[PDB]
Amino acid sequence: GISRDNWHKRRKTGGKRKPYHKKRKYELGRPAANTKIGPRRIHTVGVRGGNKKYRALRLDVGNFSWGSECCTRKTRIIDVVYNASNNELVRTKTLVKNCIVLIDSTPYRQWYESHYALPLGRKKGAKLTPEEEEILNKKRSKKIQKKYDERKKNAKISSLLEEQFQQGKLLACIASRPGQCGRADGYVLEGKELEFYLRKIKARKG
Amino acid sequence: LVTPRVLQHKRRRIALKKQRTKKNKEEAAEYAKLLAKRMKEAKEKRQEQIAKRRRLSSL
Amino acid sequence: MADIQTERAYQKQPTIFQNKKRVLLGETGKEKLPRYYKNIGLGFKTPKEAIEGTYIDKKCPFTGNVSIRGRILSGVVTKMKMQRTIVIRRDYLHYIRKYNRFEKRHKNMSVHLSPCFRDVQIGDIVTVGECRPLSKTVRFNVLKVTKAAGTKKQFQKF
Amino acid sequence: MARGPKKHLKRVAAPKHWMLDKLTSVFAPRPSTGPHKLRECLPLIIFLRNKLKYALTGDEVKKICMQRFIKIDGKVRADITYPAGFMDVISIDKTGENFRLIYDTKGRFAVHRITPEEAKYKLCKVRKIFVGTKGIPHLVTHDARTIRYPDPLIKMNDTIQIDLETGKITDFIKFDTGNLCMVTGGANLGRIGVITNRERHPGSFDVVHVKDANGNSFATRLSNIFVIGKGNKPWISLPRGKGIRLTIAEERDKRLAAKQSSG
RNA sequence: CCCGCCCCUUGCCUCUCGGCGCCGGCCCGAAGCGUUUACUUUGAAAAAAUUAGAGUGUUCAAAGCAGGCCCGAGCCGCCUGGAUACCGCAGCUAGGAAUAAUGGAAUAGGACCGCGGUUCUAUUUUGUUGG
RNA sequence: GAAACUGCGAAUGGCUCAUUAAAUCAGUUAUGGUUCCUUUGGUCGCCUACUUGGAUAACUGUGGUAAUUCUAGAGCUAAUACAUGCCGACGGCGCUGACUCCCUUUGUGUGGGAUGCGUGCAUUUAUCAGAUCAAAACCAACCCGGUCGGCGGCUUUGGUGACUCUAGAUAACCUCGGGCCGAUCGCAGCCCUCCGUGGCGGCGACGACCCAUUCGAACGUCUGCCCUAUCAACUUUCGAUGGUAGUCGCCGUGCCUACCAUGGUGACCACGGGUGACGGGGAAUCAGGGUUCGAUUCCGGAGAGGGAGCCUGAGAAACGGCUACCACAUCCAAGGAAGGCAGCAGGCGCGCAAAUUACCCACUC
Repeated sequence: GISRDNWHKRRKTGGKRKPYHKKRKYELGRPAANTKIGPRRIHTVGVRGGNKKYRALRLDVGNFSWGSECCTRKTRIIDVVYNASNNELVRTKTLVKNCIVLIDSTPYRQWYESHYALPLGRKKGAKLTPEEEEILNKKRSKKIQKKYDERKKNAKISSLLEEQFQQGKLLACIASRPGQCGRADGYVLEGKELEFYLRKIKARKG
Repeated sequence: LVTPRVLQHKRRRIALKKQRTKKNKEEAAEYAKLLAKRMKEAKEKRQEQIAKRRRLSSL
Repeated sequence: MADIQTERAYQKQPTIFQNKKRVLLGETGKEKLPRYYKNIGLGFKTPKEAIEGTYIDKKCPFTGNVSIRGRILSGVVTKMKMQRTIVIRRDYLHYIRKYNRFEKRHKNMSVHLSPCFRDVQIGDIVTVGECRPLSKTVRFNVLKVTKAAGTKKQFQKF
Repeated sequence: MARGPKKHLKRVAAPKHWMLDKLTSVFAPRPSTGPHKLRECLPLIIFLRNKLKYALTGDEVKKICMQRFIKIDGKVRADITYPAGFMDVISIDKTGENFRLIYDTKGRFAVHRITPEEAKYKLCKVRKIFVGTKGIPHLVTHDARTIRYPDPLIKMNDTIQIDLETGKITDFIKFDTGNLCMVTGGANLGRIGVITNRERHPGSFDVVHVKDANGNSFATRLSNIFVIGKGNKPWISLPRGKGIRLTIAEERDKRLAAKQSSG
């Protein structure tokens, strides 16, 4: 119906070619996923040669990663901020490859606190002392220090990172096609990208 | 309804599975012998090359 | 180089990561970027200029994804007035067997040009090679540029 | 016509090395899918009534194959058509006969009878090396056998002897200059001669010179060469003719010399 | 009209890795190529039928791809064909160097381990790992 | 052993030449840009298991409609249909380290260690590895040839001309109703610290996941075209050419969308128009060079009254499948229903112009 033909469209000279063969099943469209954020709705689509293709509508979880220290945990996908293909897609909260979105930022802290033995940015130390100090202080004899010594000075954590934990959000990059895969996935922004997209955000809105 | 014939097909079903595992054992055994054999010839060749180099250096 | 972004998106090479390990350079140092390149094979050689320089382009074969496989051809420059591509020409001779004469015919083709080459001028010989499609009228990329023909680009004392 | 795959091949579309006539009807057998390619096959039924003449109609072959007197590559087959090709062994055990499929210097599959002892193995070219899962290698051959754990010096364009009984190759030949080769396709076909020289081009369609023991030099593409044994010493049995590739004048001279068309 | 010689002769080197030699030392095949093309010559690769054309007594022929042999059956068989040529172009391969285009140092750079001045970089070795 | 469910085929063939001028098609090349039923070869263990769950047909019986290969209601009963889900043999791996022992409090050098979680392949993402070049002089931690501060001796998959290849490691992701790892069927044998059980062996049949193969399919490269200028400028936000990102698709790609640039093509004939133009292998004539024809038995393509959409399947935008509009034409109790001979015969019409409503699966497939 809606098709992805190539026997339409002008040649280089501005010429036209007269109608040749009728539309066929291997040149075919099928309308866009237009996936949002919400409760999971998945549809299974039969596709050529078999080998079913998953189309995801309204995901709310993706597997992001923090490849700086190589941990990857499942985290909720809150809202869109920047979509580098169009401005309109952000307004209706459409989710596609290479967007910039927000997450809860929760397990990354839990991992950091247990492994590097330090909290991130904090409102107050009063919260920590009755519980959440129980993990941070430890009763080991022998391997209070012995393990943790090797973790020291490999946890400088950068300025633009640390400030974001306090808000409870982090900026990560969709590196999947949700409409073809059936899953959202990605990597979290680091380095110069994370400097770049801040400037685009503050430029465009506000 | 279970009959003796049924149980044969299930007994032969598992006999083949065990036979399969025993075969992947023996192949990897022979290949390891063969693989470890070559670790010898190659070494010898390397030694020879080294000797040649030394001779060349001589002058 | 220090600016290579003018898009609404960030530009970078695949197969590159930015580590956050160690901290001590003093003033400056590693630009926090190792360069990516690869061999092309077939007796063609990567330019020094590619490995030196900084550009992000995915359609050149010295950096980005695209192979050269199948045919290899030549041509000549005729025009450049487009960004990251050129136009070229192929002069050749068509024979007729009723007569015993030939006649001239030419076709024109576009082909993509790397930001690596920037010494191109209109009238240089160019070499190209078959590739997977990049665009509607681009199927090729440059492998090499040369000048070795009459009325050279600069005075003889080289 | 086409919307999916075809299931007919006519008489006149079919290759000429099956030596078909033109006064039986429009269709020809067409080999069904298998390890060999249809411009290199000899379909089974063409061996049984257009060569050896046991059968006379296709319905007879259907009554024969069902009885399970036929084998191919030491296993039992039971269909009108099977795509056996170069270097396979047919085995009828009732007659005590064994055949081999190999090329005349004319370039067509002949009758090359052999001892049953010879018919316990065949010679197979290697074409591709492919590392499988968990550090295990594979071979790929033209008869489409995947033989795991080969020796680690065997590479493509070599040939390997396979025991039909147990698989799992016992020995091999290594591709080297001066070894004896047979041709399997192209304009030169069925010629036997030593390698002599190689030629390489980065790219594709490398060629391979050849010379025989009649003092003639010729060349062919790389991928039409098959190795048969070391220099002037085949590791297989050879038919009459022996890759000489006589001119037409000399062939005339032989026939009028023996005066041979009667016994 | 295939080796060499006058200066040249398939122009050179540089060498280094895997063979041939001769008595550590020395010699010569393969590796980059001779500024680029047309042209010409050799290979490769080319569906069948048709066509040309070899063989074969279709009763001769148009055709066809067959068929021919010795024995009362007592051989339980023997022998043999189903060639070869052609296939505009364009593309692939190798040889030739006349002919027709194209090529270089004249506001100099070609040659030699000729030296200086200046800068960047390669990761090998002092058994290993770090400064 | 009728019938009926299930599996498979019906996308092959046959027919026509209407469309179609760089399109079709031919030679040549490319998948390192992809999909592939089937065959062939490999892949086959991290109060239920002596076998799980509940309905449909045929069948039995009662009906409706003018009419259809129309169809309702009631009573039964199956599975390689349908929906479920164990067991066996896990004595698997890394990182935590309750702890405990020796020598330097610690740190750090040590040996064992309970207790936790993950630990087949497939799927998606991030990260790491994917080694060897050419030599020395001292200092810091150190093996061996060996000694109570210092000398000599080593270093580790596969493949291509060329890949972000193949295989490996780490951290995770999991699709259920929507990955795999058999609750299936037929022939004929055995063995029991032993008496029909607990065990196991051969020969098949079917099904399923992945890899390879075969038959292809689909896009892409270079070159090749009849008449016409009383057709010379054409193409563009109704994307024309390119750049960047995304969507979609089996994949590559302005294929499509957003943003941005202003290009692309032509006297070497573009663009436009015409063709009683399907293309090629070929055919007729012919000294040499040519001219003319090719609907038509082989190969490729396109189409089934004209248009469009779609289901099923590995493969179809199918017409011996379906739905709608338009042009036709048929039946009707006027409520409705049914149709597409460019398949073989046959009829009407059209014309200068063209055969039997025959016999038969024996051959060839």
